[PDB]
Amino acid sequence: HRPEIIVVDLKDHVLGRAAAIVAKQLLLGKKITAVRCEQLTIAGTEIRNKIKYLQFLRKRKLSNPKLGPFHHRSPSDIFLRTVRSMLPRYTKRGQKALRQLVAYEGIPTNVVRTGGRVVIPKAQRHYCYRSERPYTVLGNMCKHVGWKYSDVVKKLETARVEKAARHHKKTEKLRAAWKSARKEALSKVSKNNLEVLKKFGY
Amino acid sequence: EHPRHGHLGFLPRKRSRQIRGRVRSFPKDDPSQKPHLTSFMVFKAGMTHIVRDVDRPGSKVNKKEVVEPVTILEAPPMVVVGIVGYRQTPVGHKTIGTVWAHHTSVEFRRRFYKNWKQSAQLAFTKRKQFARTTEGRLAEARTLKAFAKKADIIRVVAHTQLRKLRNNRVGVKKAHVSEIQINGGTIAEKIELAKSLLEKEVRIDSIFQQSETCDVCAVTKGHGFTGVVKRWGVACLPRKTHRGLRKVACIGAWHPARVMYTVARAGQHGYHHRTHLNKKIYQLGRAVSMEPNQATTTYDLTAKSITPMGGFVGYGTVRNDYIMLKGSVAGPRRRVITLRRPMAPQTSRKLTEQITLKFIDTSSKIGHGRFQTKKEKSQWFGPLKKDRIRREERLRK
Amino acid sequence: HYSRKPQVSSKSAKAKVSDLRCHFKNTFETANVINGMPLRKAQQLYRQVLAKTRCIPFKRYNGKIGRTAQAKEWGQTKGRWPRKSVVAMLSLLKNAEANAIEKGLDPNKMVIKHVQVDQAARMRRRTYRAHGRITPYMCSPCHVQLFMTQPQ
RNA sequence: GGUAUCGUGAGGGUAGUACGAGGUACUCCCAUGCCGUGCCUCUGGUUUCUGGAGUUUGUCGAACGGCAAGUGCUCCGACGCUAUCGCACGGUGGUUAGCCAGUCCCAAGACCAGAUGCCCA
RNA sequence: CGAAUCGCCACUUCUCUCGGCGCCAAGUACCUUCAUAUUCACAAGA
RNA sequence: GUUGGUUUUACCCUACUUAGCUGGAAAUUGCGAGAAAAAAAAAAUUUUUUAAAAUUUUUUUUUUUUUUACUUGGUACGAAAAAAA
RNA sequence: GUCAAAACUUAUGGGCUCACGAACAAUGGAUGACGCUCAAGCCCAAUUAGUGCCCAUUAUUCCUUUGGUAAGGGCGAGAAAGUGUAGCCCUUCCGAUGUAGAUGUGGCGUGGAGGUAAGGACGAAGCUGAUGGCGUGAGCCUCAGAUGGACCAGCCUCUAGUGCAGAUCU
RNA sequence: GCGUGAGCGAAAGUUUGAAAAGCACUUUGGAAAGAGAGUGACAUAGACCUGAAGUCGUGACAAUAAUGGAAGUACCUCCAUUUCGCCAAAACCAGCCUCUACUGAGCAAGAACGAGGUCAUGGUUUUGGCGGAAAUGGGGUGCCCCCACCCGUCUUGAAACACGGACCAAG
Ligand SMILES: [Mg+2]
Ligand SMILES: [Mg+2]
Ligand SMILES: [Mg+2]
Ligand SMILES: [Mg+2]
Ligand SMILES: [Mg+2]
Ligand SMILES: [Mg+2]
Ligand SMILES: [Mg+2]
Ligand SMILES: [Mg+2]
Ligand SMILES: [Mg+2]
Ligand SMILES: [Mg+2]
Ligand SMILES: [Mg+2]
Ligand SMILES: [Mg+2]
Ligand SMILES: [Mg+2]
Ligand SMILES: [Mg+2]
Repeated sequence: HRPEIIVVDLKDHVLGRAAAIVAKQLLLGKKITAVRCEQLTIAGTEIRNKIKYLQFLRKRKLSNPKLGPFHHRSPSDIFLRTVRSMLPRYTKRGQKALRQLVAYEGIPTNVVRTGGRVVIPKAQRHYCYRSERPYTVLGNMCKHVGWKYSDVVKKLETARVEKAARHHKKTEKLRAAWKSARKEALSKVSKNNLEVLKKFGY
Repeated sequence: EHPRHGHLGFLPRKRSRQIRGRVRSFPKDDPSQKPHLTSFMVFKAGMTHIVRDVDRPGSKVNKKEVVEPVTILEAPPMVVVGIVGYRQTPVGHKTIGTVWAHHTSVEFRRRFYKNWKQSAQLAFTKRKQFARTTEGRLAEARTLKAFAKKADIIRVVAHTQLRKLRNNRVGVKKAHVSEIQINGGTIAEKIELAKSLLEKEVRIDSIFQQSETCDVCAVTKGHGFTGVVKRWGVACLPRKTHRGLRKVACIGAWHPARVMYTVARAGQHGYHHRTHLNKKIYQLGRAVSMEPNQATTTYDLTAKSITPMGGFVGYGTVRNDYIMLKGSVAGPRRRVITLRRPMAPQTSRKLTEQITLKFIDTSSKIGHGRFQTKKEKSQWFGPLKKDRIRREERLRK
Repeated sequence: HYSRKPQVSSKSAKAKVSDLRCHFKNTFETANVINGMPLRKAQQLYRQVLAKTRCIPFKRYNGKIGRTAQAKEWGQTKGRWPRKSVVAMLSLLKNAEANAIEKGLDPNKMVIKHVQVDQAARMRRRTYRAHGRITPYMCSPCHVQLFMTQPQ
């Protein structure tokens, strides 16, 4: 059994727009599973954004940092904090919605090969940034800010890709069959249907 | 204004959650190296001093004998009893699994109990009967495939042999188990060292060698709810002070309107974990039965033993292999102190120095002890009344 | 009388000690331990707690009471060993096994079913404090009542 | 589900510093100061081992042995505690001295589907 | 233990810059069961 | 200008400092189901090896008990027999 | 844009902008937060595009109340010539906040009295109350006591030592 | 009772019951007391009418800054009423609301047809659902979302780091 999760693929999405759209859907009950939070982008040079983060990291309770604001450095933990800042995080409605979100760096093997991955066109980088303006890929800035697993994830991302690609041509004979099988299906007994398929573009 | 009283990176100053002094971080793996173990549990015995000829260009002591204190650390061989693999994850290392040795010394299985001898003593009983079966042999076989595949870290699970320690004061009979990382070559190389070594003893002399340094980690000696003057080193107040002298007079200000984590306060001092660095190994020492003339240096030929005349106070004879390393070691006598391979660069002119001892000391600790030898004490006093009241009895028999 | 009537009059023994002159707070603790216990294991807990072999788990009337390792038995760190209150409890449990015996009931099958130490009317006495003051001292004697059915 | 064991390490803490001499004007050395983390072999201090001795007055009839003097007092005194008054130690990598990471310290309320042992009426 | 949930799939479930099917006959031939569950009412079914 | 001239209370709350205990993943509830898991098994993606014969019996393998190498007292492999798969 | 209702980030609008930007030196930290950068910024204009939406104790409208020393009609159970009640009935209209303060009240409630009417050992007062019911409300009433044990509510008139969270009140 | 004194100066209802009939006797306890038994109409009338609050103990139960408001919902209701009517849904009518002209393609511009919505609008039933229970209402407890600065006070200004404020009863 799996619940109606939708695994948003967060690569090359604007951090705060994707965080804003996702933060809304969690309220509307969607059980999202962000992945590739390493790949979230931010406007500006990395230096703009490291300094923004290092001004964040600069904030701690002097009395006892131990209980102070916590400066998570995982791009995913950074995306969860970004997305909990956009939902009623103290009411249970929002504390609940935040637990319905599961960020991951990369795309983890439990979440791969589970179903198609969604995308947020309103949060696409090309949709948002002016293309020639500089941009900060998120897992890249946070590598410089303390995240230690930036290369662990890239080694993993390399593996799922080389693996997914091997399976994409393991199945090339198969997909090629249905393409051929389906094209010759039109030639089959579906006669009057062949005209109802021509209309509508099938 | 003066500097702060105390290091804030050693904080909270709380009781350690263990006592075995487990290594916090092993020195970084170097593939170029051949595989080796990175640490070794040892029991602090006591201290002595040694004479040595420093031969260090520069200083006023080059070519001159210097008396270094040394800690003696009895080191009965540890036994490997299982391998452990770690796989790197974006969230951090996960154990892949462990392969336990086909057999386990009871001292080890004592460790899984609070009352072994009133227990059914079933620990590793299913493993013993299952690792035997081909079903469980193939399962053990698969774990090693997972190591050779998914692992980044191979670690032996070794333990101390307290049975072999024969110390009368270290009351434990539960073995001191601990993973000991295998830095070395390729993971198959580490697995191979790991499994050939999977039920064998492991002497320190293999892990360490003389003049090389070792990081030590042991919980430091416990002092209970120590006061702020002993805990932090703050100045005690002038006699005329009312409420009491031994206090920080000002534990805060108006704002921030609360005591900060940085002001010193009474509480636990001692019995904290510590990793102290760069302790030179003045000698590995073989067990007294095997190599009786311990502490007999090239320049001090009398047959002798690393243990003082009264034995080590509170500990007694070092019946086993002993590491003898320069200076203090954290922890009370007879505490178990893990000591790893150095994590420092160790290319220092000092650290690389070969250490040829000129005189291990063996005088009594207890009193001043002006004799190096029980034979030499008798050679001073000669016969005395205990003997005449002994010698006479022998003649009558 | 009793806050709770026994389920089966013939099968239970009742016992009580009004204006018991032991501290309420200590007796409150001491009697509540017993509330579900079989009488023999409750005779026992007291004989053992009277030996400092086990403790009465103080629960509500902790206060800045000291930690003991004999309280692990009861799920908490604080525990305590009233003697004046443990003896009064044995002495009230003797009262019921006596009451239980006369009913033809068997005391060693009998189970404590209801313990209830109400706080009794208090006795005044006087302090004599610093600058000419006279604050109260007051004992807080307890009303303990209980019954103990045996299972049918 | 218990119990137990080994670990993970998000997060948080975080520290080394200065001076001098040498060597040749960087490197490289060698000491020290401060700081810090310990430790107690040595050396010093500490004695309620009132240990051993000496000793004063009272006292036990006396010697012996004590005893009282709130530890009578003086000498020596182990264990232990402790002193920069002794001693050992104080490590890197990446980015723009900083800074971050590490080493170092606490570390699952960071709820670790990490591993593992045992039993699961 | 009665539950809320109401598409699935190794044709999406790779990467980097109209996925297939399913929707009442395993199929385009309507063979063929459906009532009274009596015009909404949580789908009374998964 | 000079001189003399009672400095009280925490045992509360929080901060903090150590020190414990116990719960908890619908953060105590729902059964409201998401794993940084895997997607016949192991070894060198494909091939070969691991109960068989008519539920019970037989055979094989492993472990425990009895009669050299490990730091050297106590555990391992040796043997032989019995039990379990 | 999210928090946050609404542009599920609208425009089939214009410019400008790379680093800040969004009416009235010292505990770490504030466009409100996040975050935003072909803006989620600024100036301008817009409203589905050369063929808007969201939120008031506001407005309008509807229901109800109350007030009007406001406007009229009327006189199966009711129809009272009425300031005010459980309002004589119906209709329409306008008003409604409010400290100090003023006033009204067939307004509430208390001890007592003149009356009236009635109740009570088949249980008065008192007290208890997931006892409901009624009243805008002060409150009243009923139920139930596995409460009590002997007094007493209604109504009109009279009376007052008459209503209490707060006085460092006793 | 207080004060050397002059003087100050309480609290206290024996209101158990009709009557003492004031709990004999048994039983445990050293006792106090307890368990039975007995008296009485009642002893939760026991030396005591009533028997409040607050406080506490206990059982059971719901549960997880406080309180609080609004609205629901979950569960419970020793409550009320009603039904043997209650919940619904659709329709009809009314109401109500929404959705040419000029100009040189534009407006400063006017209706119409048609359709929709709606009872927290009025009147017309219809049709089904439910019926020891159902049903509406109330009450209780929890939750959810939302709203919500401790009151009294003097003061221009109080949530104030301004004063008074532990609880309750009688006054
Ligand atoms: Mg003073
Ligand atoms: Mg010594
Ligand atoms: Mg105390
Ligand atoms: Mg205490
Ligand atoms: Mg006096
Ligand atoms: Mg259904
Ligand atoms: Mg749970
Ligand atoms: Mg919105
Ligand atoms: Mg008004
Ligand atoms: Mg009066
Ligand atoms: Mg109530
Ligand atoms: Mg008055
Ligand atoms: Mg009474
Ligand atoms: Mg003023």
